[PDB]
Amino acid sequence: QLSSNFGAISSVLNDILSRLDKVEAEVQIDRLITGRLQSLQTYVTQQLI
Amino acid sequence: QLSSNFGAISSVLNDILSRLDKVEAEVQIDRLITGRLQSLQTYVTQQLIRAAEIRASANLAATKMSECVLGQSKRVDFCGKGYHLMSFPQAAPHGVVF
Amino acid sequence: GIAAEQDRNTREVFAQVKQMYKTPTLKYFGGFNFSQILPDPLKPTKRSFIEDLLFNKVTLADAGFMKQYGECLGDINARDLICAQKFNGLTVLPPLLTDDMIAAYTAALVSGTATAAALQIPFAMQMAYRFNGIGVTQNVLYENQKQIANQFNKAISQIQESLTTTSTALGKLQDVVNQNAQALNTLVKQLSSNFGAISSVLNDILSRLDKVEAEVQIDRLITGRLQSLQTYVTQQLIRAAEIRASANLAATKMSECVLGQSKRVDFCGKGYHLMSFPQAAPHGVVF
Amino acid sequence: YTQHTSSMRGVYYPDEIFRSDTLYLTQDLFLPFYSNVTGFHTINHTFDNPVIPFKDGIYFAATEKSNVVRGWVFGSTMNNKSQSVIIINNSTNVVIRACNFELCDNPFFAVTMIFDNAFNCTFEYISDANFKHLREFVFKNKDGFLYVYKGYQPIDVVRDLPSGFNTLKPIFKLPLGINITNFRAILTAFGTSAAAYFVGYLKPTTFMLKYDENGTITDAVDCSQNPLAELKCSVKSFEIDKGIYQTSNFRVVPSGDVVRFPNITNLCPFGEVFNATKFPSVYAWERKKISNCVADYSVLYNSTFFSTFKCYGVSATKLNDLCFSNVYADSFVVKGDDVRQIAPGQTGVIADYNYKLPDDFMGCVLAWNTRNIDATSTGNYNYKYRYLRHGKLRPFERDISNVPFSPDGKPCTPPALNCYWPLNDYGFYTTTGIGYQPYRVVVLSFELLNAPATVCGPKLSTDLIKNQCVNFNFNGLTGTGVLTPSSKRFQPFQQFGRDVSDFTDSVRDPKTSEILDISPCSFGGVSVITPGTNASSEVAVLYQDVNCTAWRIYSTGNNVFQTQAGCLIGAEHVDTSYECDIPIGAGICASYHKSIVAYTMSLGADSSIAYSNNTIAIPTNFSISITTEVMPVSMAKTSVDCNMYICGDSTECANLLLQYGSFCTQLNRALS
Amino acid sequence: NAPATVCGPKLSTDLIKNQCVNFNFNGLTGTGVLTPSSKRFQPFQQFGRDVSDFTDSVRDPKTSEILDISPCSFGGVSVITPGTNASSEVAVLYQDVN
Amino acid sequence: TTFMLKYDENGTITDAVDCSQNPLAELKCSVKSFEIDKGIYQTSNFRVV
Amino acid sequence: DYNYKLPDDFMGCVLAWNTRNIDATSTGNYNYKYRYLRHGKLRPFERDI
Ligand SMILES: *[C@@H]1O[C@H](CO)[C@@H](O[C@@H]2O[C@H](CO)[C@@H](O)[C@H](O)[C@H]2NC(C)=O)[C@H](O)[C@H]1NC(C)=O
Ligand SMILES: *[C@@H]1O[C@H](CO)[C@@H](O[C@@H]2O[C@H](CO)[C@@H](O)[C@H](O)[C@H]2NC(C)=O)[C@H](O)[C@H]1NC(C)=O
Ligand SMILES: CCCCC/C=C\C/C=C\CCCCCCCC(=O)O
Ligand SMILES: *[C@@H]1O[C@H](CO)[C@@H](O)[C@H](O)[C@H]1NC(C)=O
Ligand SMILES: *[C@@H]1O[C@H](CO)[C@@H](O)[C@H](O)[C@H]1NC(C)=O
Ligand SMILES: *[C@@H]1O[C@H](CO)[C@@H](O)[C@H](O)[C@H]1NC(C)=O
Ligand SMILES: *[C@@H]1O[C@H](CO)[C@@H](O)[C@H](O)[C@H]1NC(C)=O
Ligand SMILES: *[C@@H]1O[C@H](CO)[C@@H](O)[C@H](O)[C@H]1NC(C)=O
Ligand SMILES: *[C@@H]1O[C@H](CO)[C@@H](O)[C@H](O)[C@H]1NC(C)=O
Ligand SMILES: *[C@@H]1O[C@H](CO)[C@@H](O)[C@H](O)[C@H]1NC(C)=O
Ligand SMILES: *[C@@H]1O[C@H](CO)[C@@H](O)[C@H](O)[C@H]1NC(C)=O
Ligand SMILES: *[C@@H]1O[C@H](CO)[C@@H](O)[C@H](O)[C@H]1NC(C)=O
Ligand SMILES: *[C@@H]1O[C@H](CO)[C@@H](O)[C@H](O)[C@H]1NC(C)=O
Ligand SMILES: *[C@@H]1O[C@H](CO)[C@@H](O)[C@H](O)[C@H]1NC(C)=O
Repeated sequence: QLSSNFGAISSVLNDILSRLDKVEAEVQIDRLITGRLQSLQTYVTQQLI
Repeated sequence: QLSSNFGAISSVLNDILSRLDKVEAEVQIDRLITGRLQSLQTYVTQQLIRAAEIRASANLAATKMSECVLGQSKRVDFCGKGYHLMSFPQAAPHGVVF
Repeated sequence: GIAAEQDRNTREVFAQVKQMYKTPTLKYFGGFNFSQILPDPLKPTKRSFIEDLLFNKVTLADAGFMKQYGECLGDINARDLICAQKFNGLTVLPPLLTDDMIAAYTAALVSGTATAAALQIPFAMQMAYRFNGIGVTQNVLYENQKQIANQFNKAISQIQESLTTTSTALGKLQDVVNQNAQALNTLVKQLSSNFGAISSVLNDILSRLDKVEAEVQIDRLITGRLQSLQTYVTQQLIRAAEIRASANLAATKMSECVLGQSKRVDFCGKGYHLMSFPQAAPHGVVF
Repeated sequence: YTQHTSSMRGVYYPDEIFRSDTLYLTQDLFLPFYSNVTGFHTINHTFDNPVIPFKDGIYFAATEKSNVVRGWVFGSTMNNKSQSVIIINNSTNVVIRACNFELCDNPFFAVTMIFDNAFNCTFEYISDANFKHLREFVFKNKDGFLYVYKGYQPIDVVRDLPSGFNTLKPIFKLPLGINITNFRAILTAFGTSAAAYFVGYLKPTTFMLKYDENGTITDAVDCSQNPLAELKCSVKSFEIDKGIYQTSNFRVVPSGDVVRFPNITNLCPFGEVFNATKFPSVYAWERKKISNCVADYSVLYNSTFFSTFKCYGVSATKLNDLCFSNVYADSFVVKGDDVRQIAPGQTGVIADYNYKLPDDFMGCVLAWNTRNIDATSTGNYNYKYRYLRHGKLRPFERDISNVPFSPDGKPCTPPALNCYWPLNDYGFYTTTGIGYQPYRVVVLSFELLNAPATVCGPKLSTDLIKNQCVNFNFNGLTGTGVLTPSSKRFQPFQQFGRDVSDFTDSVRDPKTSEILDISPCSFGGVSVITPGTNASSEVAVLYQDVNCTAWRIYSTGNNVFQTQAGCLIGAEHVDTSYECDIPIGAGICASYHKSIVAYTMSLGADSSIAYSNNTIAIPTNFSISITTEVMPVSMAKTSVDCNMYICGDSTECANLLLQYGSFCTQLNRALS
Repeated sequence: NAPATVCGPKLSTDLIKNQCVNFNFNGLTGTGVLTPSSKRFQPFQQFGRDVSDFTDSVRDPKTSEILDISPCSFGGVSVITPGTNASSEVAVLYQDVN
Repeated sequence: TTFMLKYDENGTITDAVDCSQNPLAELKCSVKSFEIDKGIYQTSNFRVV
Repeated sequence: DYNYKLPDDFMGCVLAWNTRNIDATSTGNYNYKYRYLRHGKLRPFERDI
């Protein structure tokens, strides 16, 4: 699930940081942070059940 | 829940696609995808918890079939209040009656 | 749904006895001293002496479920955790059954055990009947009645001292209290987190941004804060299912260990089971 | 000026969409249920026609016969100094005109005297050529449009507004664009006949509307009428079962306003900054501090105009309500084509080597053309910029060196190979193109709502109100809460306090430097006890955090007493115990015996067992008993097609789902 | 959102009923099956929507007839296989077909 | 169309699956495997273009 | 602030073109006016004459 875009232009962090500046990268990286956090929470909930 | 906006301009996909081009539309459609996927995930989580409760009830129903219906039980209050003699099962919708 | 289930759990454990029995006024049956497990008429307290020790061992977050507006305002200096939860919309509801009512149920259960449809029988002929279920002969108890009673009275005492000191036995009851408090305090701390927005303070955003720009940032905060509530609810549902299983097993032991003699191995104690007595504890029960 | 009640009047169709057999919830300007409405009666005895305020829209109804009421006039000053709009039915057709009217004190029709003259006209519309009539209208003025709704009902009521429910329909949408705050009625005289009309005011509210199977609105529920009404809107149903329900916490609305700004009296030096005789070169840019002053900048509307204006960390419509700290101004000159480089994230000679903004910049950028002063017909060469450098500049740094440049270090003497002077001249001319014409630029920077401030916009302060819920504005920070004195101690460089939640719970008063605490106004849990709507409409309300022997309760009808669960209002207290029909809590229960009654719960039947050391009881009889036990075994099996729930039959949306990851495989594995 | 009298340059066609098609009614596009309806629109109404906010009714601009709109995809499907190793053939079960 | 490509150990594409060919092909693409175990599986709802 | 204001949620388009040839004269044209003094600000799509 680390290969999935979450509304960002790219799923690879290094690609985004290579060609975007700090402000424009901060928009895209936030989209990836929210999506990957959601993946972790789903895994934990399944483990509890 | 399909009628709720998730930060987008509209909840109707045909309305967005009619008056917004590909780049502008992609911004709104992604917002709706995130919200609608979240709705599905919440439904699945509730179903799993509900199924766990039913499974526990099913296991107890199988135990009483073996001990109350196919034999005489000495456990107090397991197969009724008084002193148990025998039991008869009867089928019901999504359940069983003893 | 969870709140309604909590009342149902308590009812199925303690409300098995249909008819309430008055507390005997002698507390000494055939050499067995039943004082310390029944209410003391001389002492005002409605609960027993053993139940007094259990309630002291468990620290409780809140005594009364009422917190007036004036009190939180008058004590702004202290960073009270309960006032903080209340000011963000989190509430705790009181249980249906009062602590005194539960103590009444356990008092009747012990009284019925010690005097018995009732079918009353002396506490001596009853213990002789129990020895038959074990496999021993009745004459064994009559010939050795005095020492058996002495061993019973000393055993009751050995339990009294253990609770007087600090014991880990009530650790499980303590755990339930701490889990509930931590979850509520985690929600209050999660209001400080930015969810991709410029700031986590709504008053700051509305002060310096117009309506159209404000909606962009406010939408982010709403999405993140709804997820916090959903995660808390899902955790509560999983905890409730665990408590329910524990409640179901407790009710089984009440029927089989307290209202009869159980021949199941290790179900009502390690040795050969004779009888059991229940005692009320905070959010639990002790056998 | 008699007072009446509008039971359920004033519902209208919200939008143009068609709905059927549904319940729809919307927020808009509605007339609340059971709201006060004034009565105006026109008869030969009395002829009522005063000026009533508009106040965000009105509800207007007329119970009359023989066509007494004819129309209205809407305006602001109601004289020939402002625009007014007249809607009248002159017995031949409906005429709408909005002009500068010379309004008459007594406007009426004769069985006409409305205005004297009319000029500076904008809109005009003409239509094709025991009371027994009720006519209802709703008026609202939004975005320059005057909306009109209409309904009709036959009545027989003698002299009062009938109760009931009726839905209005839109008939007009007038593009008038006039400022409306007053209106007056136009009534005909015969003396006068028997007629009357009523007026009510609209407020924002959330309504739940019921559409029948033909698309008609047959009923509605106002969510703010009472606790039972709020429960219906949350459950989204017109019926409620028996039991106890948890509603929202106890709410309080502010009843005041507090504005606190520091003492300033001097206008900011707009003239000395924007109109200074000399500005420096871009490479040697200068910086200046702004002392305590008032930032009005509306005086600039007379003289100074800017071709560029862009604010970054604040909205342009909020500048007049804020206070600013650590204000600095930068001045320099560039050519027209270089202005675009004065912005965060830009590249070029100006951004690289002369002047750079930070990525997280806060402030505004201003520029205006100055060719008439900074350019000469012979040519002006006093302005310079740097175009050679080793490396790029950091934000808000300057370099004023003039050391000769040679690529890759290796210092050089000016007259040598690969040796250059790092500065160039602009050379502004009178006849050159605008792309090469000079421009003056001013950059302002500051922080907001974090530290003491000495520069503020034009606003008027007020006295402090303590121990009361109010709207407050402290140096630009606004909110709602209660103010009380604090024992906290602030250091001189501290202005605001915050808690772990990051809520702002403390502030130093600017004028008096007194520390104050800020707390919310809503607090306390509530719940509603009902026996079921089908059984009754009366309910009892439990307050968990009130001690009713300044009570925080919505209303005290009767039967107020204190229980172990809280303050209960609306239930009779009985001494006998019963089987706890409805569980309230803390050993208290409620039932419907016809009023709601609250009683202590019984534990069970009581008896005494006699103990004897020589007696025993043995049964001599027996009976056979049969009992039933019910248990769930299985539940329904379901499946989901995620591509149909999401994106429906849309193709491009389906393509976006594929690019989104679409973790639908694990959803189906769980369900299977 | 409402009746419109100002329109872009575009050629109209004939109504096609009881068949899945791509439609465009006064600028609103989509896919579905068009059938006559019994709903009665008031004069100021042009579109209709259901609880999910899906667009399910429309008045024809030319003939003023009320038409119902429904999607094209419907029905459950499952696939039975004996394992790709054993065989490549399969059977298909249609739940909603008689 | 949507295709599922198979890369071998040298980086060469040796096989493929067309998810629109038939119900069995669609099942392979959803689970992302060239092998299927015996049983009955739920697939997408009947589609009309 | 004082002459012409658009609403926040505005739907439409804005057009402008240069008409110096017709609206300007060598002597100077003084037929066009604008307000620069007012008590308060205008509401969207409202005029003051
Ligand atoms: C601050 O001044 C120092 C002193 O020259 C600069 O350091 C030089 O930077 C250039 C450009 O990268 C190098 O070619 C030199 O070798 C550096 N000299 C030394 C002694 O380190 C530094 O770049 C200046 N800072 C900025 C932001 O321009
Ligand atoms: C609509 O007109 C009214 C009356 O002309 C305006 O109310 C005046 O507002 C000014 C500025 O605040 C006050 O000084 C006057 O005292 C007000 N008049 C009265 C009678 O109270 C109102 O501001 C206008 N609305 C708009 C949007 O311009
Ligand atoms: C020397 C005074 C400098 C101004 C004081 C500093 C900050 C004031 C607060 C916000 C900036 C006001 C913008 C003024 C320009 C208005 C432009 C216009 O007319 O549209
Ligand atoms: C029973 O126990 C109590 C408490 O230890 C004691 O006070 C009492 O004396 C005992 N009974 C008798 C008969 O001594
Ligand atoms: C309004 O009427 C008065 C009274 O005749 C007149 O003096 C004044 O000039 C009028 N105003 C305008 C703007 O015409
Ligand atoms: C009503 O007004 C219209 C339009 O001004 C006019 O033509 C007509 O004669 C008027 N009728 C009466 C009765 O005044
Ligand atoms: C308003 O009327 C006056 C004469 O009374 C005239 O001079 C002026 O031009 C008019 N203004 C408008 C905007 O019509
Ligand atoms: C809907 O309209 C039909 C036809 O006029 C009528 O028979 C029916 O009563 C109407 N429904 C309601 C609820 O009035
Ligand atoms: C506006 O500027 C003009 C021209 O300098 C001047 O006559 C007038 O008094 C100014 N108005 C104000 C309010 O300063
Ligand atoms: C501002 O004015 C008030 C009263 O006019 C005064 O008490 C206060 O001290 C003043 N502020 C300062 C900083 O002196
Ligand atoms: C309510 O007030 C009364 C009288 O002041 C007091 O006796 C009682 O204890 C109070 N109840 C609570 C819960 O504080
Ligand atoms: C039990 O009582 C009933 C009551 O009449 C009687 O008919 C029956 O014979 C009794 N049973 C025995 C075993 O005596
Ligand atoms: C549009 O034209 C068609 C055929 O020319 C006609 O049948 C239809 O009635 C016209 N539209 C209206 C609204 O009359
Ligand atoms: C990969 O390349 C090597 C090099 O010749 C070859 O031996 C091997 O067979 C290749 N792999 C396959 C699957 O053919």
